This record gives sequence, C-alpha cells and structure tokens, in this order.
Amino acid sequence: KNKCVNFNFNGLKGTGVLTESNKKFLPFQQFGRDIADTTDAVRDPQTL
Amino acid sequence: LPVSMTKTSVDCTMYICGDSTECSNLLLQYGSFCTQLKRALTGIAVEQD
Amino acid sequence: SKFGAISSVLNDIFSRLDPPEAEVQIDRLITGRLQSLQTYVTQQLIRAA
Amino acid sequence: DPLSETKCTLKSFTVEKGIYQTSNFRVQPTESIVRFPNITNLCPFDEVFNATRFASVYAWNRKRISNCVADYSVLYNLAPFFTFKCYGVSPTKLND
Ligand SMILES: *[C@@H]1O[C@H](CO)[C@@H](O)[C@H](O)[C@H]1NC(C)=O
Repeated sequence: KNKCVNFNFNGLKGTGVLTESNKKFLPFQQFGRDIADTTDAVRDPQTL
Repeated sequence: LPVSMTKTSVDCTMYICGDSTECSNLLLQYGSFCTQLKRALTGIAVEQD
Repeated sequence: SKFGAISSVLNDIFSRLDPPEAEVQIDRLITGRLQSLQTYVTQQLIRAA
Repeated sequence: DPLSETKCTLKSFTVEKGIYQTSNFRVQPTESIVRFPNITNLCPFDEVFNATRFASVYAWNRKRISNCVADYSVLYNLAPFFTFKCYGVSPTKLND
C-alpha cells in the first residue's frame, strides 16, 4: 500500500497506489467507477 | 467586458493512453499530433497574458 | 466511449485479445480519442479569438 | 540534462531566452502485486469432455462450472480436439 505499483485484481490490470478507502460498498458490489468509467476503487479478493 | 480566459494544458499521451505503455508505443506511429496540440495550447496560454 | 471497440479500457483489450486484433481495437480507441481532443483544441482556438 | 532535452524538442542547437515545456516526470512503478481468489480446487472439466455419452442437439446439455480454478492447458495439450476457435477472447489468454 501507499506505493506506486502495477497491480492485477482478477485480471484487472493497472498501475497506481492502493490506499484504504471509506467508500461504503454494498455486499453485492465488487468495484467502483469514476466519471470516465475507469475503475476508481476495488474490493480485493481473499480479504474483502 | 471579459479580458482573459482560463489557461489550460493537456497531457496528450496521458489522456489518450492512460498507463498502458504499448498504447504509447502504438501512438508514436501517428506522427506529431501531440506536438501540434501542445503548441496551440501554449499559444493560447501566452495570448491570455 | 467504446468508439465501436469491445471495451473502453485499454488494459482489458490488451489482456483479452491476441495482438493482431488487439491492435485494431486499440487503433479504433486511439483515433476516436485523438479526434475528440482535436475537436476540443479547435473550439478552444475559436473561443480564444 | 535538461538543456539538451530543450534542444532536442526545439530541433535546434541554439536555444533563445525563455521558458520551454519539454516533457512530463511520470513516476515509474517499483513493485508488482497480483491478487486472486483463495480457492484451490480444480474445475471439473474431465467429465464434460471425457463423458461416455453426450446428449442430443435439441436437448443439449448444460453444466455449471464455478468456485474452482480452471487451467485450460489440460484441454489445450490434447491433440485430438482439433477445432478450437474462440470468440471475443484469444485462446492463449484463457489461462490468465
Ligand atoms: C484466503 O486467505 C485469507 C487470509 O487468511 C482468508 O481470509 C480467506 O478466507 C481465504 N479464502 C478461502 C477461500 O479460504
């Protein structure tokens, strides 16, 4: 966390920094999206 | 009377390819578009001042 | 905007398709985004005038 | 050095007085992280392909495969399954 890394979440590839977020996801949701439909927040597997 | 408007700058490769490196490699094949956009925006920016 | 591609995310296009057609999809997205950015620059020039 | 980048951008060996925009300083990534679900059981592909009897075309069979790790090389490496054409995804990337 807090470091510029290139991640891979269930085949969702990208580069950025991962930080703790306070976006109250609903149980059925998996990841959020921004205005331009790029993934903004994500729920990581095997940790929820 | 309006006098000046907002000076704006656009990162061509960041907007058009995001973080994908091979996208930038493909984008290099399209010539000097980003150069012309940067030049035009810089001209507008100095014109405002 | 997909611009007629299978997705609007470059990473998905690259991680899902064989490069011979991935390059076609990326060409579609690149040309669409470049056209939109050209339109923005032209309207900015007119407003600057 | 920064001066040489300015000459390279201007395509000139002499640079006039002023301020020039050259490039961007995008921070490179250092590490690499991959996160996948924590299941380990293999996917039941054997009984689907090695089944003794298939169903009729009008009453085609359907099997639900989930909650398992699927490796497509076990399907790939067998020669007799010749016609393997995939739509919307390359056959090589199925393992990823
Ligand atoms: C995978 O490991 C994490 C870490 O302990 C655990 O929370 C999670 O429940 C595990 N997943 C499964 C399917 O056992």
